[PDB]
This record gives sequence, C-alpha cells and structure tokens, in this order.
Amino acid sequence: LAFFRNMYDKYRDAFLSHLNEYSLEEEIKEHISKYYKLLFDYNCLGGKNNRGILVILIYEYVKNRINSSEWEKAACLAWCIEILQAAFLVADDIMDKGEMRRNKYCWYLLKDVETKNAVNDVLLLYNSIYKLIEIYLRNESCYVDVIATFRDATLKTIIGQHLDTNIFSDKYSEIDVNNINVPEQPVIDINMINFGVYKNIVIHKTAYYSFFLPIVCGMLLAGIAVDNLIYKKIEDISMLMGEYFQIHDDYLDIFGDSTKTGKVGSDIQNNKLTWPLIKTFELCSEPDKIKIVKNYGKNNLACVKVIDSLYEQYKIRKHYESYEKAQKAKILSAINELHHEGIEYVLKYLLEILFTGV
Amino acid sequence: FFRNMYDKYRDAFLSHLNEYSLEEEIKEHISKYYKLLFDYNCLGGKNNRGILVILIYEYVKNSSEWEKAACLAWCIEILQAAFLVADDIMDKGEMRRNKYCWYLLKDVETKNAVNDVLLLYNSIYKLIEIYLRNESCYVDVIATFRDATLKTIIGQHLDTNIFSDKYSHREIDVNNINVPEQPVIDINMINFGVYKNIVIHKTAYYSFFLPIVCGMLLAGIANLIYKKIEDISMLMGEYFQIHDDYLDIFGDSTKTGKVGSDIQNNKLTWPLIKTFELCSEPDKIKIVKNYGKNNLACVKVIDSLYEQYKIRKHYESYEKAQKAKILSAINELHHEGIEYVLKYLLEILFTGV
Ligand SMILES: O=P(O)(O)C(O)(Cn1ccnc1)P(=O)(O)O
Ligand SMILES: O=P(O)(O)C(O)(Cn1ccnc1)P(=O)(O)O
Ligand SMILES: C=C(C)CCOP(=O)(O)OP(=O)(O)O
Ligand SMILES: C=C(C)CCOP(=O)(O)OP(=O)(O)O
Ligand SMILES: [Mg+2]
Ligand SMILES: [Mg+2]
Ligand SMILES: [Mg+2]
Ligand SMILES: [Mg+2]
Ligand SMILES: [Mg+2]
Ligand SMILES: [Mg+2]
Repeated sequence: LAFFRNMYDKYRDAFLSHLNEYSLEEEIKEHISKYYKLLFDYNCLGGKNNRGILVILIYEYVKNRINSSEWEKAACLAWCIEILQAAFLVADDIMDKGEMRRNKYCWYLLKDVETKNAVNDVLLLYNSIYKLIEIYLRNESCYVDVIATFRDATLKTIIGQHLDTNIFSDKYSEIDVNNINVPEQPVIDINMINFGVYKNIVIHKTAYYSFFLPIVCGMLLAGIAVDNLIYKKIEDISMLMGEYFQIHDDYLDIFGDSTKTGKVGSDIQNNKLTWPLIKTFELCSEPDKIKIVKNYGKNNLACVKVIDSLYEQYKIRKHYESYEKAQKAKILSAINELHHEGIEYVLKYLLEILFTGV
Repeated sequence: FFRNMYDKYRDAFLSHLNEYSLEEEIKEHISKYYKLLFDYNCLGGKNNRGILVILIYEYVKNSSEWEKAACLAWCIEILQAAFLVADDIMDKGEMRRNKYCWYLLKDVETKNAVNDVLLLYNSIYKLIEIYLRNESCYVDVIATFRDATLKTIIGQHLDTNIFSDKYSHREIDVNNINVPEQPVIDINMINFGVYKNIVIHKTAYYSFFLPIVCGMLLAGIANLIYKKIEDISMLMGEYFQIHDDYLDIFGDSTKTGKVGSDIQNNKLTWPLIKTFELCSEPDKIKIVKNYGKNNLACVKVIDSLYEQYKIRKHYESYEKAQKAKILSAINELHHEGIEYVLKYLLEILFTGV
C-alpha cells in the first residue's frame, strides 16, 4: 500500500521514458515530457485510489507472502486502473459538461488543453496502460488474460456511458444522418424510468471497471486459474457493489458538498437517469410526474429547484439511507459465500472505506 | 473480396455486444446505433490500408487464412475510422468522405463521438482476439497496433499544439479556463525537420508501417527487413501527408470528400514551410499577421501567397523527387513480392483500388 503510493512516479516515468525514445527533436521531446507529465499528474492523482488499492490488497490476501519484483507488477496493474479511471473521467466530464474534478478544473476546460487535446489525451491515457503492462508483465503467464480483462472491462463501460448519455434520446424514444442543424430538446422518457434499465446502465458504466477489473487483476496476478468458479462469484459481487457505489454517487449529485466530493452536481440539468429520479417516480403523485417531465433536464435555476424540492418532499435522503442499509447487507451476504478468507476481509474492508477512501 | 467480408467483422463485433446482460429492447437500441457507427465511419474511403494488408500477405506467402488477413485489414480500417472521428472533432471538420462528420449529427454530437472513438478503438482488439488469438503472432500483432496508435496520438498532439503558447520557460496554466488562446504561428517551428517529426507520427505509422507489418507477421516473418520497412513507411507517410496538405489548399472538396481547414486551424503545413522558405521578409510578416485566423480576408492573404510563390509547382516537383526516393528504398528491400506490392501501392495511393 505504501509501495503503491510511492511508486506512482515509477510508472508515470517509465511511460514518459518510452516516448522519450521516439524519433523527435530534443526540444520537441522536452515539450511532450512536460505536457504529458502534467496530464498524468493532473488526472491520475487527487482521488481516493480505491481501485488501485483494491488490486494491491486482493493480490496480497490471495498470496501467502511477496518480493519487491512481485509488488512492482501488482502496483503496476494498480496504477493502470488509476490511469483507466483518469481516461474515463476526462471523457466523462466532456460528456457531462463537468466543471470541477477532484477540486480542480476539469482538464478539457483548460485553455491550454480544450476538448481537442482532451479527446487525444483520453486515447493516450488508455494506451499507456497497455504499454506499462507490457513493460512490467510481458513474461507473466497471466499477461494475455490481464490485457483481455482491461479491454472487456473498458468495452462494458463504453457501452454504459453510451446508455447513460442516450437513454432518453430521440434516437430511442431511426438515426438521422442529414441533421446537423436541428438540436434535440432534452426530454425524459417515462418508459425508461425503472430500476431494470437503471441497473443495465450502472453495472456497465461503473461496476466492471471499478470493482470487477481491479479484483480480477489482483487474482490473475496472484495466480488463480481463469476457470475457477470464484471469478463468477466475484463478478456477481462486483455488480452488487457497482450499483451500490453508483447510487451513492447519484445521491451525492444532489446532497453532497462540492468541496468534499470535489465535483459539481449536474444530473438534473444534464437529463440523467439516476436513482433519485427513479425512486421519486416510484413514490410521487401523478401531477408530480407531469412536474418532473416539465422541469427536469433544464439548465435553469427555477427548474432544478422544482426537482430538488420534490426530492425533499419525497424524502429521497431517507429512501437512500434505507437502500444503503439493505444493499450493504446483500453485498455482505454474497461476500460470505466466497469461501476465501483473504478476499473476504479485503472486500469487507473495501465496503467500509468505499465512500471515504483510506 | 475485401469488401464482401466487411459485414462479417462488424457483425461479429455487434454479436459480442449482444451477449451483454441488457434488456432486449436496449440490445436492439444498441445494435442500431453501433451498426451505423461502423457503417458510417468505416465505409467510403480508398481502403488503401486494408488492401495493403491483404496484398502484402499474398505476396509474402486458403479461405481461412484470408479470414485472418481480412480481419486485420478491416481492423486498420476501423482504426482509420477512430482516428478520423477524433481528428474531425480536433480539426473542426465539416465533411468526411462527402458526408457530415459524425460529431456534427444532432443524434450523436461530440459527447457521443468521444465515446465512439473508444468503442471503435477497442472493437479492433476484440476482433483480433476472435480471429487470431491462437496465432503465434497474436501478441506481436496487438503490440504493433498499440505502438502505432501511441505514435499517432503523439503526432496528433504535435499537429494540434506545435504553435501554441505553452510551447512558445513557462507551465501549462491550470487556472485558465476563461482566456482563450489567440492562435499565432511560431516561426521557430516552421522548418521541415519539425514537420517530418509530426507527419511520421500522425500518419506514417498507422498508414504504412502498420498495414505492411500486419501482413508480414501473419505470413510468418520473424528480422532486419522490419527496419527497412519502417524506413520506407516513413518516406511514404511524409509523401502522403504532403499530398494531403496540398489537397487542403488546392483540392476540390467534392472530390476530396472533405472541407479544407489548415490555414484557419493554424496547422504546420508543407505549403506553409515551403512558402516561408521562398518568401520575402514582408510576406513573412503577412504570414504571421494572417495565419491561424478563422477569417476570410486572412485565409485569402495566405492563399494568395501560395499562388504567388507557386506552391502547386513546388509540390509537383516534390512529388516527383520523393516518389523516386521511395522507389530507391523499395529496390533495397531484396524481397520481390513486398517490392511489387509497394510499387503498386505507390501508383494507386492517391486514387485507391
Ligand atoms: O455520475 P457519472 O456517471 O457521470 C460519474 O460517476 C462518473 N462515472 C463514469 C462512469 N461511472 C461513473 P461522476 O458523477 O463522477 O461525474
Ligand atoms: O490533415 P489531417 O492530419 O487532419 C488528415 O489528413 C487526417 N489525418 C489524421 C492523422 N493523419 C492524417 P485530414 O486532412 O483527412 O483531416
Ligand atoms: C465511478 C463513480 C461512481 C464516480 C467516480 O469514482 P471515484 O469516487 O472512485 O473517483 P476518485 O476517487 O478516483 O476521485
Ligand atoms: C492519413 C491521411 C492523410 C488522412 C486521410 O486518409 P486517406 O486519404 O487514407 O482516407 P480514406 O481513403 O480512408 O478516406
Ligand atoms: Mg460524470
Ligand atoms: Mg457521466
Ligand atoms: Mg455522478
Ligand atoms: Mg488533423
Ligand atoms: Mg483533419
Ligand atoms: Mg489534411
């Protein structure tokens, strides 16, 4: 764990090093190294580090101890999930018109960067992962399985980000290849406001890259055979934990303190299908439905305020806290079926520090 | 038969998505969206890169072997697609292959397009796994796509930032979200050394080195010929990009499929550098004053300078001398089969087929 924290530089600088081998003029090489050193630092640091720490812990509690060449490979994988997070979050804030990420301006918003650099930079962060895994793990037998898990995790996430972004779109509620002029007015689709659709999305956008991937990396490296039925159990727990983590997130979009969360709430105005939106539709009077249809998805104070107060009226904070309690018990029940005492402690521990880090 | 086989790889990938734990109506929605993403962006081009895989493979060496080569061939066409979607966002593109750029469609927008670039990119590796996973060259193939992709990313970064304030002692300003940069050229960067740097990275690696290498690995070449091919590919990428820069100024968008944008986007182009080489100090001053401005009278001045200094002429002469340098490099390959394909690629490069 202190190996992880202290070895950020190592992996950052191993990748910067690879590009310094490019056939470029020395001045150009210097400019690239400055730009890219910032892109990693700005975008990979400042968070809780829960995914990376998970890789480290799973790895340790699966093995009976671990040399520093072994740690160097696990912390590699751990940082690569933290680079994956970076890439995803850079793109998310473009998609969601983010203002603040980890208490600092979103990367795409910087005048030195903009959306043109940010898009190129997502691709860079994402490909650095695979270069770093080649550097530290090409000779391991889990090597192909590790790179497969990253790419399949990433594909699931890309699908869920697509659904998060289009579930209410006109495309769905034939795509028009002739319209570049007539913008679509954000409206909610009431046929999509149920927990079934919500789960399809949050499992895909959150659960795979955030829980499944880092646990599987820890296990693949520690050497659990890919045909072991523990991986399926692990997948089922990841889905429970993923939906749990994402609901807490949706909850913070309205109830959090932007100085503590490090980001600014935007789901109402960005027309998202969130747990609060679904719970309220489940509970609210028929005229309040007409009221959510009218006011949701509008970057307008009085419109957002209507929604906030319907969430105040329908006691969404209380319904959340009773979801947290019921879902946590559900996760713990599944963890207790794992028949691996090492992984169980880790996942119990994770579940405690999930919202805070540590 | 290259193009016959397109649906096979697209639908193989769409089948992969269809296995996701998603409600049936949602799977239907995603099949429609993604089929269009692939059809819209993979189809319509010269397919030079895919064809080059196929041909290199044939000339280094049954229908199951062709299933693997066409797979790689279509994966480079998918990478072309990913890079172009991203490039048209970055370059404020208007048309690509005589249709509106994907990012502009009201049903897509930049928010979708950014995600879709990653979808396209990642689709490649799933396809190579489906078709080549038990090939001994599997890991070498995925490493080649990956490294050529890193190279292209760096090159696109340089193309997009070479004249920028951050490069012109001081740091990226992490507190500036409000004061937009006023684009201006950096005269210190207007040289062919810097231009070859950008151009081998953003074009030559994925456009030449990658398709040729794909066919050579699969045909089973383990070998100092790889460095000779690298060197030719760089020669070819430069030649090809200089042609592209040429078309940006002198082309017809109904024939190029795309609307020229380099002057207003502040690109370090071959016509820029060739003009800077040959012009007077007061035209240098005109260039500084007018380049990188999305303004008619400004692009007009630059365009007028390109007429005045006979850039069309200088390009025709460049094309002649550089084709000759590529053929001289090709003749040093001492591989009859690869040599034939490259000579022929060189003949069809600007037109296709
Ligand atoms: O709410 P999102 O899904 O946009 C978010 O959680 C990011 N994200 C992206 C994928 N999964 C989660 P963030 O609120 O941090 O902006
Ligand atoms: O001039 P570009 O680099 O933008 C281009 O050639 C595309 N491209 C992208 C990378 N290398 C070349 P296009 O003129 O097609 O928009
Ligand atoms: C994936 C979700 C739900 C939000 C971002 O995740 P984290 O809260 O784990 O982000 P950092 O700790 O990395 O800032
Ligand atoms: C790498 C360059 C110069 C961009 C255009 O590529 P092509 O001219 O190969 O484009 P398509 O045939 O794929 O349309
Ligand atoms: Mg977001
Ligand atoms: Mg989002
Ligand atoms: Mg959120
Ligand atoms: Mg470009
Ligand atoms: Mg372009
Ligand atoms: Mg061009």
